[PDB]
Amino acid sequence: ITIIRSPHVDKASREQFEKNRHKRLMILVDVNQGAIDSLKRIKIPVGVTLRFSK
Amino acid sequence: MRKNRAPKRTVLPDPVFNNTLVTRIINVIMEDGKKGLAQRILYGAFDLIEQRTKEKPLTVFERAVGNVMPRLELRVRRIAGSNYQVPTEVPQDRKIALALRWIAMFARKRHEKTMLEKIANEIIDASNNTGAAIKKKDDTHKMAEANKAFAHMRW
Amino acid sequence: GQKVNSNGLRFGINKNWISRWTANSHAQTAKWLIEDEKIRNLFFVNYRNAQVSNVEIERTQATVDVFVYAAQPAFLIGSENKNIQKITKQIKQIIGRTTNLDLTINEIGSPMLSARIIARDLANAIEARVPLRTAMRQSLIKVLKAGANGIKVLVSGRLNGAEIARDKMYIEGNMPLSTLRADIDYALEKAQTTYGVIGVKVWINRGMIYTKGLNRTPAHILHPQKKQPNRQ
Amino acid sequence: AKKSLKVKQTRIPKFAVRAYTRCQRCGRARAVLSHFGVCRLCFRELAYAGAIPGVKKASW
RNA sequence: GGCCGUAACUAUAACGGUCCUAAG
RNA sequence: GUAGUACAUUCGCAAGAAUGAAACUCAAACGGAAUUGACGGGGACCCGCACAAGUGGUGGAGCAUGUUGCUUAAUUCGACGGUACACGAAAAACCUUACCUAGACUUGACAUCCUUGGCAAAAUUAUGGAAACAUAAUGGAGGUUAACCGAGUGACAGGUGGUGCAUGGUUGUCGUCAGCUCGUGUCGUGAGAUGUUGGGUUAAGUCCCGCAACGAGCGCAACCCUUAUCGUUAGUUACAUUGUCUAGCGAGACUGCUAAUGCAAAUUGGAGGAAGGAAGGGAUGACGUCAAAUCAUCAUGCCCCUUAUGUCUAGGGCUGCAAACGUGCUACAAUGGCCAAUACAAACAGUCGCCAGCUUGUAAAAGUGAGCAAAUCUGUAAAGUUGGUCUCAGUUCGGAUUGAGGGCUGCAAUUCGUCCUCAUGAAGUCGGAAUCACUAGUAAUCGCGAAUCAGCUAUGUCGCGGUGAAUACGUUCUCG
RNA sequence: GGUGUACAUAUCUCCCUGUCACGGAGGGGU
RNA sequence: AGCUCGAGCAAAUGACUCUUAAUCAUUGGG
RNA sequence: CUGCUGAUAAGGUCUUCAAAA
Ligand SMILES: [Mg+2]
Ligand SMILES: [Mg+2]
Ligand SMILES: [Mg+2]
Ligand SMILES: [Mg+2]
Ligand SMILES: [Mg+2]
Ligand SMILES: [Mg+2]
Ligand SMILES: [Mg+2]
Ligand SMILES: [Mg+2]
Ligand SMILES: [Mg+2]
Ligand SMILES: [Mg+2]
Ligand SMILES: [Mg+2]
Ligand SMILES: [Mg+2]
Ligand SMILES: [Mg+2]
Ligand SMILES: [Mg+2]
Ligand SMILES: [Mg+2]
Ligand SMILES: [Mg+2]
Ligand SMILES: [Mg+2]
Ligand SMILES: [Mg+2]
Ligand SMILES: [Mg+2]
Ligand SMILES: [Mg+2]
Ligand SMILES: [Mg+2]
Ligand SMILES: [Mg+2]
Ligand SMILES: [Mg+2]
Ligand SMILES: [Mg+2]
Ligand SMILES: [Mg+2]
Ligand SMILES: [Mg+2]
Ligand SMILES: [Mg+2]
Ligand SMILES: [Mg+2]
Ligand SMILES: [Mg+2]
Ligand SMILES: [Mg+2]
Ligand SMILES: [Mg+2]
Ligand SMILES: [Mg+2]
Ligand SMILES: [Mg+2]
Ligand SMILES: [Mg+2]
Ligand SMILES: [Mg+2]
Ligand SMILES: [Mg+2]
Ligand SMILES: [Mg+2]
Ligand SMILES: [Zn+2]
Repeated sequence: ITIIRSPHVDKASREQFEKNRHKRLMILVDVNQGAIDSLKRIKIPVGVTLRFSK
Repeated sequence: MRKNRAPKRTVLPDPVFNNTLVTRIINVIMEDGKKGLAQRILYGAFDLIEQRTKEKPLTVFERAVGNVMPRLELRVRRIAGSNYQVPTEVPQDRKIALALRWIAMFARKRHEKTMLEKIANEIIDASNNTGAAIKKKDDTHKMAEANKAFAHMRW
Repeated sequence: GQKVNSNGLRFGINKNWISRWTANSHAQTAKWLIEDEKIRNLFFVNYRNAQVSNVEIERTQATVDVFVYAAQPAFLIGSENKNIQKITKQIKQIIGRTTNLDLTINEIGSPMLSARIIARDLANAIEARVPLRTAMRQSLIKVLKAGANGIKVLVSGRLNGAEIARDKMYIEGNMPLSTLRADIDYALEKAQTTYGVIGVKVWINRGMIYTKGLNRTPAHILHPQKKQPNRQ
Repeated sequence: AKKSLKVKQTRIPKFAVRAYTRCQRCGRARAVLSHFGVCRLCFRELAYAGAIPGVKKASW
């Protein structure tokens, strides 16, 4: 995102900001209840986002 | 007020006649960054030289550039009114560069058909010391000879 | 000339974000970005006597968690937990009754070397008609005695009610602003004086961060215990 | 006139094309970021304060 | 020797333009 | 200052010499010496696309946009050398909108404090209506009033109204230039000086020697991101011509080794190395100057309006037009115009969206309709290569302007949207005095994407890749 | 010719400069 | 017209600037 | 190595204070 610094004029002087959506993939073959119950107690931190697809 | 001398990039030998001047004149006739188009122009002109002069195109090209190639340069130096000129001996590299630049500039102005034939006929005319680049070299040489007196004072 | 914000230059490298959430859509991103601003502005403009150094906000799909670091949390607590319910209801009205609130007060250790509360004290002294030279001198000497590195205080505006604006700066100790490794805390406050507005900007240097990482660690809350509740 | 315009913007109009996006913190009408619902001059302040998660300065 | 314009009350023109003569 | 003036006197042929006031006027003086800056058409040294060597433009024509001026009911306001003019505005048909005309309102469209009840506000259907708003309807989520829906009620709300020369915040500029200061000490009656100047070396007040100075702070540099080689981790939605590619960690480059000369910093050359001596690019911008810009992002002192400078709505306007300037696009053409086939990207974006395929249409597009919440599906790459044709002409260049028929968005396209087709075919054949940008993947040139956005002659802005140059001898001149 | 006799001056536009004058390019008026 | 012959000055109103001067427009005034 | 090179309306801020911590 590119934003002009100044309040009124001088469009030439403008700064920039970035936001990165880092992405990882991990596929489990067979889990079973023995692993699902343990997975229930993980408590992933808020910044991380899960997109479980079953 | 720079006190640094610029570096020099490689000239690269031509991959057809193995003559660097061919690559130099390709880069000189470059426009819009079209290497393919410039190379086509040069090679078509050289083939027309084959068709006309019945001699080696590289030899004809060298005979043209050596004849067009100047000796003296007049540098403008103003003091009070107008400019009094100064004749100075040029390096060989700038000599060749000026020869090629004049050749291209006077080739892209002749009255003829496609630039292929334009530059080809300009080269064949300059091979015999009768052309427009020849006139340019003659003019600068005569001007330097006239202003030979102020050659001692340069700056 | 103009200098980039000291906090903004260091954010995302050696400083974590004050609000940590991931919204669903662009419509919700604006609502969540405004509600947190309202909550923080509430905690700062009112209940000011508690020296609230900083408030962080942490939200999920539906749950709001607030971490309020304060120097004197007794004023937030009130008499036998009275004002606590008032501020809880204020926050619930701000965000919504449909969500679950997890407000958590935290006593901040070694408060003196925190630019927010230093600037707030500066602004209060300015508004209370206290002489500026004495005010800045006492604030600087107490900040230095707290055991930190250099502190730079810039106080600009209609100084002492004069008709021509001036500015007065006091740097005492090394304050490397171009260095990114330095732990520099910057705060800015407005003293609303009878003659207008005075802008106080406090930079404080708190050593060098020699451990690579996006913080994930407390920043001058750890020297004493930092354990206060009101949570679940 | 700013409070009335802000209130009118919140209020739904009688035509769909009548609706425009104003900043939610301030009331600026032009140069509004629909990704964040915040004008440029308030987006800069929020980014410098750390309010918007993940918005760090870019070096490219 | 002429002609024309020109100064923050008016008035005038220190000043500027131009034609001619051997010189005005 | 009057003024070496005037009168009187003496001398002199004469110019004049000697002597020499006052009236009036000012608070100082073309006063003295010394200090810090600024300046010099004064010297010495050093830098920058500054000059020089090249490339491509601008000023000439048409068009887009902004500005000055004028006109109008309004053409809202601001920005005015460098540091304003494709700027605020990353989207003016309605809204935006702050302007004009007109129809309506008054503790008000919005809010708090108080005495007080909640058994509503919406939305939509009727009639009057340009719409505001009125009279009637379903009388409504809910939770007993929580929020909000009210009555009473005066403090008041409200102001894009003035003052950026009362301010906070933010920003332009000198300038990413290398400067700006402080503590202690010493010199001087004092302003002040020293350190910061001197010699080497750098981009650098960078560092090393010298030195009545010894140190320190901000600035410089490094730490941060990215590109260039490699190792390891992982192999789906990448690869699957098997090790590309993507993204975490790490190695690597440190004047580290060597030769020269210097006291030392250090400078130059060589080796190996993907990379060599700030490896390329970005973020990062000291004290202060211009009372520089913004009260129209926001906040705010003071002044001003309070049945109006406050509020709602409809229409018009910000798009005018004898003119002038700035910034851009398109051209004046065979290094080209048109037609056909065809190869090679990166980055980004996408569920009121990206839209594959198919059918219809000369085409903009319409209908059907899968796929994709995305390394999976979609967003046609163009210059380039080959072939055909034009054969140097105001033309098969150039597209302005103009008439007609259609497409899409939208309540609504006349003022004032853009696209397609058909038809017409202005100027313009390289642009005067004078000026601009640029030192390698740079200039030039060709496409692609995104932001604001229902739609938009954005040709603008921010990004990505393809092809890809010429020149730098030197500081005599020119600006800083 | 607006002023002195097509010319000069004068007038307008653009360069030049921080700005003006000077200077340079172009246009019009009996 | 206040003055010199509807014109130009004078006066006023605004624009302009920190405020004026100058400038720009408008303008009543026989 | 000596061309040419002229001018810039008036009045003005800006130091409040060390008594002291
Ligand atoms: Mg407002
Ligand atoms: Mg809209
Ligand atoms: Mg005497
Ligand atoms: Mg005198
Ligand atoms: Mg100077
Ligand atoms: Mg000079
Ligand atoms: Mg040049
Ligand atoms: Mg062009
Ligand atoms: Mg033009
Ligand atoms: Mg204004
Ligand atoms: Mg305007
Ligand atoms: Mg202004
Ligand atoms: Mg409108
Ligand atoms: Mg009910
Ligand atoms: Mg009740
Ligand atoms: Mg200012
Ligand atoms: Mg110095
Ligand atoms: Mg000395
Ligand atoms: Mg020294
Ligand atoms: Mg740096
Ligand atoms: Mg000003
Ligand atoms: Mg400016
Ligand atoms: Mg106001
Ligand atoms: Mg309207
Ligand atoms: Mg406009
Ligand atoms: Mg062809
Ligand atoms: Mg596939
Ligand atoms: Mg297709
Ligand atoms: Mg071809
Ligand atoms: Mg013609
Ligand atoms: Mg054509
Ligand atoms: Mg139309
Ligand atoms: Mg032609
Ligand atoms: Mg450079
Ligand atoms: Mg003013
Ligand atoms: Mg001259
Ligand atoms: Mg004069
Ligand atoms: Zn805003």
